[PDB]
Amino acid sequence: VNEVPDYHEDIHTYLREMEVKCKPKVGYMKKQPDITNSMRAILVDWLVEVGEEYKLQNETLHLAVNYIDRFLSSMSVLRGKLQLVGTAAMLLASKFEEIYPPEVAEFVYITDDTYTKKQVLRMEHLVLKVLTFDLAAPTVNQFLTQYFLHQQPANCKVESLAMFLGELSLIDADPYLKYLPSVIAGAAFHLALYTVTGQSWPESLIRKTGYTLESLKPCLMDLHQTYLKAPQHAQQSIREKYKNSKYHGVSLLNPPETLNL
Amino acid sequence: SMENFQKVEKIGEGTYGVVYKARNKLTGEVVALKKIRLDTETEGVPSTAIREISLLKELNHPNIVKLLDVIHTENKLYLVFEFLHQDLKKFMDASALTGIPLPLIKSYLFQLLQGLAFCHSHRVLHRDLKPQNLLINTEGAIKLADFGLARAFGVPVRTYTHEVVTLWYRAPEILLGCKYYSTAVDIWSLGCIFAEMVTRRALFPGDSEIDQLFRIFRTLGTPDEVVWPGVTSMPDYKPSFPKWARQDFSKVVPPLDEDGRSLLSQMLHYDPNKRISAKAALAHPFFQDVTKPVPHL
Ligand SMILES: N#CCNS(=O)(=O)c1ccc(Nc2ncc(Br)c(Nc3cccc(F)c3C(N)=O)n2)cc1
Repeated sequence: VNEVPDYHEDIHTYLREMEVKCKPKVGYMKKQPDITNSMRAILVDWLVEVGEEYKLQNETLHLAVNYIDRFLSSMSVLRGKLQLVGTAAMLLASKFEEIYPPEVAEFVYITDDTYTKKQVLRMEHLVLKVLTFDLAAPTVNQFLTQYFLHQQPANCKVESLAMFLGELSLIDADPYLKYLPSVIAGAAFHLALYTVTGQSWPESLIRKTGYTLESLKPCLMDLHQTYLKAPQHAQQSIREKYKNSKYHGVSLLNPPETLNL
Repeated sequence: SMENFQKVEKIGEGTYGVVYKARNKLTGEVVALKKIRLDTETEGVPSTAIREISLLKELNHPNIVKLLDVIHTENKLYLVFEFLHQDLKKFMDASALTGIPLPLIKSYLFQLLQGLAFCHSHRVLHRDLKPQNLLINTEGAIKLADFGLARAFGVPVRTYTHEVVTLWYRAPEILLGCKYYSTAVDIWSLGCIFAEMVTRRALFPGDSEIDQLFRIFRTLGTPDEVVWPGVTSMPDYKPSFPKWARQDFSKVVPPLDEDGRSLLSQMLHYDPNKRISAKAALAHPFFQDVTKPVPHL
């Protein structure tokens, strides 16, 4: 009942709707003059560092990334201000999701005093105006936590590796902005399942979501390439974060050579 | 848009900020505000307001207050809601001698259950259900209000804030310091309100945490491993708790019928796993003759 079943279905269905309305513009980085995908990846890696520094929830990081993507889809921002956005979002998510969010002074501190408290508060104001206060956005984590319940006997390694892949998907705007959060969650779940146990996307999840393995195939391919190239990726904070026993050190597992899809 | 409003009076103070009754000079629409003096060199936009606005933009339901607009200036923040005529606590007080007729109590509980079922189906916990947050109009409707303490939860829930519910309506699993808590708490609150609607006085008017626990025990019996598996292992549980016997509800809520007593017993169940859900409560035999009478302020 703490895995609330009586309203269970409805919630999932509702998320499948909401994730459509909160989707940012896929090619927004092509319209941004001063920033690139690599700069966004650096920002997300720093946000991972922040979340691990203040022991914040993964859902908070996912919400912050979603807010940043939705803000940059309609606002052109110079590079020297990018962090500020990424800060305010990380603040807002902290206020939305965390029980004890870090105070504004701490966020100003972790920027190494790059910005002032006034600037952070005003950027929070601006982000709230731009997003029309639609901060309850569905995340890959929210779908992963629901997909986890369908495991034949649950595995800690599978859960940790799926969460690891879900966080990895946040770094690369290309091509992961193409896919919906539910699709990314399904791809990560299937990849972890095949890596650890060799099992496949279960039938129960096909009935629940309507996604088939064929439908997930493109996201599976992209996420598999990302998983294979992860050690060589310029951003490495997620692998270091998932080295710890808190996630059973699944970051250093051997990825499968092929998926036999 | 904020020059377009005539403040008529102060209504009261809510979960946070001040609430005013005001009128729109151009459309004539009478509305209720919510003023939040933001600040600068402070924490900025409070999490309560953020949660309230973000969640109410999603919760469009007849039994949930409609949020019409948010007037966002750099100095203050104003929320604009449909104006309702009265809250449930003043209505109870005005009726503490005559009483609320059974059909009206049944209709109000039915509407509240519909609203809570909508909220739970939209992964929202209210966590502050009480008569002050239950608004009535002249047409017999009732609506949930003030989601400042509300928060959006997820499938298997994780640990949330503990210091959350008005004491008299706090579920036992919160008082015992349980790690995970869920929709059930809200149901519990309605249960109390339900009883508070019949007796016209608070069911468990505790003045401290231990007094609230002991009143709940004296009324429903001190829970053990049979009625509530795992109670003895909870962090704030003490085996030295006095062992009271369960009281027959015929004495707890006299004016209530058999079906109403069954519904109230299922709403006040100790085990949150066992406690009835709002969706299931809507199908209770108690509501087969449901109507929508007029309150007459
Ligand atoms: N005198 C006296 C005692 N109050 S009353 O019963 O006369 C009465 C209370 C409220 C209203 N109307 C109304 N319409 C929409 C909203 Br939104 C709203 N908000 C609140 C108002 C006051 C306190 C609150 F906590 C809230 C809240 N929970 O937000 N109030 C009318 C009469």
